[PDB]
Amino acid sequence: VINTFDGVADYLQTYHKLPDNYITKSEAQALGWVASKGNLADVAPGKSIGGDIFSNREGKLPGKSGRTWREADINFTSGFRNSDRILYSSDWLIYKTTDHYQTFTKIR
Repeated sequence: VINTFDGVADYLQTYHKLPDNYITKSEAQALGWVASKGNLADVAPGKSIGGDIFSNREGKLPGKSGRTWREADINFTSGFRNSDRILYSSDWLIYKTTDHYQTFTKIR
C-alpha cells in the first residue's frame, strides 16, 4: 500500500505513525515469518517489516537526548528483505539508507 520513501516519509510527519501495512519483526515472527525462507508475503500478505527501534550503535544518525530512532522497510512487496530503509526520530527527522544502514541521507 504506502511503501515508498516519500509516501512513508510524508505519512509519518503528518499522522505521526506508520501506515497500517507495517508490522514489527516480532509480530511477523508470531505469524510464522522465517527470515531464511523469505516468506513474509505468504504469511502476512501486503505487509512490510517496520516500527522497530534502531539502536544507532555506530553513531551515524544525529543524537539528542530523548530522541529514539525507528526503522521501516521501503520498496518491499515479496521475497527476501532488501537494503532500503526509512529511519525516523521521535522528533520527526527522516533519513534514508539504501545500503543496509552503511550510510544515510536526510530526506525530511
